[PDB]
Amino acid sequence: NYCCAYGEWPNYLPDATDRFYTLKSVKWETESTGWWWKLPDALNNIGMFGQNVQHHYLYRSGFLIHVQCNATKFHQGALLVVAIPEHQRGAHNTTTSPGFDDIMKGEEGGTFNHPYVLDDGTSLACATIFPHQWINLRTNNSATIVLPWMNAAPMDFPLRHNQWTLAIIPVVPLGTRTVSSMVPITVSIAPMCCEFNGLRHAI
Amino acid sequence: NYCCAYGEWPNYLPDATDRFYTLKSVKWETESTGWWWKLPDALNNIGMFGQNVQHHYLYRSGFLIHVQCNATKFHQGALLVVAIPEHQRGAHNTTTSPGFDDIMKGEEGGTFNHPYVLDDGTSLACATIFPHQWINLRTNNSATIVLPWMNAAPMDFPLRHNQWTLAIIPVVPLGTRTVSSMVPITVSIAPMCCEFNGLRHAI
Amino acid sequence: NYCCAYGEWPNYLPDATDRFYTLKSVKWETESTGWWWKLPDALNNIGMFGQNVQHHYLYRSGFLIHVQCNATKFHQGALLVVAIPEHQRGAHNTTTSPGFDDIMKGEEGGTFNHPYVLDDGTSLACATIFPHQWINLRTNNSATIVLPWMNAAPMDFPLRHNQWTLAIIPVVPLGTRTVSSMVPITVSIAPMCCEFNGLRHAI
Amino acid sequence: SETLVENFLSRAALVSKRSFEYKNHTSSEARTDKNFYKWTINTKSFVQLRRKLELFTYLRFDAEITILTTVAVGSNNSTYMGLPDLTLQAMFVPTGALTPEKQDSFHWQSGSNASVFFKVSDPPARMTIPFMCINSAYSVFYDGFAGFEKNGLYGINPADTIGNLCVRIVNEHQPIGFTVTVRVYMKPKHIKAWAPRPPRTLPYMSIANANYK
Amino acid sequence: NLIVPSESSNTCSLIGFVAAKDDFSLRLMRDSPDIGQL
Amino acid sequence: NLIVPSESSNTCSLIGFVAAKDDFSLRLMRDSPDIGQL
Repeated sequence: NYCCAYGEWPNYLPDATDRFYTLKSVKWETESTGWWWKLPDALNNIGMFGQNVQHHYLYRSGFLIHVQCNATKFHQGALLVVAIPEHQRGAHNTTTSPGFDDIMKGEEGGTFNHPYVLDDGTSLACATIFPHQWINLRTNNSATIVLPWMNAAPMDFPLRHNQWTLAIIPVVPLGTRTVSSMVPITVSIAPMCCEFNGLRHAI
Repeated sequence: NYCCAYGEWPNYLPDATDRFYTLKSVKWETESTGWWWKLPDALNNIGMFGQNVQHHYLYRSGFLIHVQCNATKFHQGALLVVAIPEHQRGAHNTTTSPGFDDIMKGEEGGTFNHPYVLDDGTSLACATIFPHQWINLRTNNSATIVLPWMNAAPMDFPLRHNQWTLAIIPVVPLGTRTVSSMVPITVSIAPMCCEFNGLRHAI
Repeated sequence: NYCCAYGEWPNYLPDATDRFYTLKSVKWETESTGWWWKLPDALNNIGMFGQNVQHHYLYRSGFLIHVQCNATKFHQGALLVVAIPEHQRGAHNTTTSPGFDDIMKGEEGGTFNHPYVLDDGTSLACATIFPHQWINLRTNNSATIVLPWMNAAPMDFPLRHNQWTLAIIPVVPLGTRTVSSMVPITVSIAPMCCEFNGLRHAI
Repeated sequence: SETLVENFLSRAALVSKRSFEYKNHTSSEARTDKNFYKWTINTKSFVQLRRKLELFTYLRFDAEITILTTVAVGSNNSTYMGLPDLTLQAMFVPTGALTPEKQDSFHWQSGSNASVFFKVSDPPARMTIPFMCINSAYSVFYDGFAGFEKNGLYGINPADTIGNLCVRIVNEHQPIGFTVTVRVYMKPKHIKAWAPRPPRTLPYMSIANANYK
Repeated sequence: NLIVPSESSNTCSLIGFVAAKDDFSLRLMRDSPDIGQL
Repeated sequence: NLIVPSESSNTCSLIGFVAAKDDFSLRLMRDSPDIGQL
C-alpha cells in the first residue's frame, strides 16, 4: 500500500517523464549507516526528466518513490524509508555550511554520516513524522511513498534546490549471520505529474 | 481458531481478572519432555485472580488458554496442547500418592516425568479426546483453547483443586539442527467469566 | 491450477482405473538431467490400468498428471513439466533408431541424455509450446497437467505406442548449498476417462 | 444402541468379593473380620470395571447395588452338614455417618442410616444406591486434596466417598464356622457421563491414586 | 523424497490419527485384554 | 523465548513507537530544556 504524503494525491499546477527511473541499488550491510537521495538531484542527470532538469529554468514534479528490498524470508531488517520534506543537512563538529559535493551527490546519492541525528541536528527517532514506510523483511519486502509538490515556491529550479530527500536508514542492521549477503535497495523513482515551463538553454 | 471444549462457550453460574496472565515461557528443547500447568494452580499466586484465589473460599472460572510458539519457519515441531479435564497424575514405579510439591507446582508448573503415558497411567496417544490443538510450526505458530467450568461441584475451592490441566507435550521434538534454539512457549491464561463468592480471610 | 492441454477437457469416445498411480519419486539433484515417463508406458505394469493394458488390444485414456516437489522454501529450482504430445526420441551421434530399452523404460521411466535438445533434435527452449507448467519452488510447490486423448488413431494399442510423454526437466538446477538434499519428484498419474474394448488374452 | 453409555456402564462387575468368616471372632482375633466387613463403596477396587470407569471424568449415576452372598462350610469343620439359613442386615453408611466396628456394634439399628434385610436362601439383594454426592457427578479422580492441610491425600474426594456398604450376621454365631463369600455387583443406571479420558494402559498398584508402572 | 533446506532440520517427522465416521457401531461388549488384575 | 532458525540471524531486534489518541491535549506552553543558547 502507498503512503501518500499527508493524505493528498499529487496533481498539476492550479491557476513523458513518468518512467520509473530505477537507481543503482545500494548494498545494505550490517555496518551500513543509511543512504539519502535528494530529489530531483537523484534524477538530475538520468533520463528524459534529467534532461528536462537542465533544459528548463523552472519545474514542478511529484515523485512516486518505490523502494524494493528483495530478500530471503530468513533475512532480518527494517529500514526507515523517510522522504524528508526539505532536508537541510549539516556536518558534524563544524560551523561551516556543507558545500556542493556533500549535498549535490547526483544519481548515486549520499551516505549518512551520523544518521541517528539525521545529519541535520534533529533526531531520526522523531523522523517518522515524515512521509514514511517500513521495509521490515519479516512482513514487508517492498515499500512505496507518494510525494506531491513540496516547495513554498509554486514552481522553481531543479538544479539548485532539493524539495524531497529520500533517506533509507537501517534503524535495525541487517541479519543473516553471514554478516550480510546480497539485499540490494532498488530505489525506483517515477516523476509523476511532471510539468516544465521556461524553455531556455540546457543548463 | 479457538477449539472451545466440547463445543460450548463458558458462562456465569445459572440459578476484573480477565487480564491475560502470561506465564514465564518455557524453553522447548529436543530433550524437553513436556510441561503441565494445573489450573488455577498456574495462576494461584499471580495477579488479581491469584489474590482472589486466596481471598475466596469458593470460586468458578473459565480459562482462555493461548499458547504461542514464536518460531522461524525453518523450525520443526508440533506440541500437543491438551487441556486435560481433571488430571489426576501418578508417579512411576511407586504405590505412593504424589504429594504437594509434585502437583502444587505454582505458576511455573511441572515438567512431565513420563509423558507418553501422560504420567497418569493412561496413554497420551488417546489424549486427543481432550480439549486440544496443534502448534505444528509448519502451519500453526499459535494455538488457543477455550475452557468452561469443569467440575462436578458447581463452585469449589481453588487452592485445593485443579479443574483443568494444561499439558504442552512435544510429540515430535524440536528440529533446527543446532540441536535447539530459542522457541519459547508463551502460555497466556485469561480467567474469563470469573466469579467469586464467600468473602473470607485471604488463605 | 490445472493447465488442460490446449484448453479442452478430456472425455469418452464419441460415436475403475482412476486411482492416482503415484510413481517412485525420483531424486532431483544439481546434476540431474531430467526424467521422462512415456504414457501409458509409465503405467503399463502398475495397477488395474496396467493390467488393462495387457488385457486389451486397444485402449483410450486421458491422464491427470500431478507432479509434487515437496521442498523447503529455502530450496531453489524450477522444473519444466512438459507433457510432450508424441515424443519420438533420438540418440546422440548415431543414425540408429533407438530400441526397446531406450524407450520402453517401464514404470521408472527414462532419464534424459541431452535434454537441452530434448533428446529428439528439437529444442527444449521452444518446448513450452507443450502442455506445460512450472514447479518453481519460490511460489509453486506442486503442478498438475490435464491430458486428453492424443493420437491420430481414435483408439490404439497401449503396449506399442506412447501418446503422451511426461518430461520433468531442471532448466535451473537445484540449490540448497548442501549440493542437493531431499526434494523428490512425486509424479502421480490418474488415468481419467479410461475406456477399454477388445477383450482378448492378456498380452 | 448397544454402544450407548447407559448400555455401556451398566455391567454388574464384581468390585468387592469378601469371603468373610462367620465364627466367634470375639474369642481370639486381632485385626480380621468380626462377622462383618466394612467396605467403603469405591468403584476402583477391580480393574475391569475401574478402567471401564476411568473412561470419563464426571459420572453422575444411580448406582444399583446387587449383593450375592454364598455361604460355604469352613475348612476347620471339614463337614458339609447342609447349608443353614442366615439373614443379613446390609447397611449402607452415608458420608459423615458412623461405621460399625463389631457384629453387635450398636450402629446396626440405623435410626438415620438405610439398611436392607434379606436371606441367603433368597435371590440376591437388588437395591439402588441414590446418587448421594454433594457434587453434581462422581469425580472418580481428584486433582487436588481432600483437606486444606498439606498431608491430605491426593485423589480422594470429601464428597464422592459413596459410603460404607457394611454387611454383618445379624443372627448369633454358630458353633460350626462358615465362610460367607459376599460378592458386590455394581449396575450403574442413569449414566450421565462427562469429558472422556483415555483408557488406562499401564497396570495399577494402588486403588486410591492413579500411579503407573 | 523428503527435501529440506540445508539450514532446517534434516530428520523430519509425521503424526497419524484415527477416528470414526458417523456410521461406526459396536456390539457384544466384552472385557478387554488391555488391563487385568493380578 | 525467542526462537530463530539455525540459518537465520540469532540476534533479533524490535522497534517501539509512540503516538497519541485524539483525546490528547496540551496547556501552559513553556520553553523546553531540550535546547539552550550558551
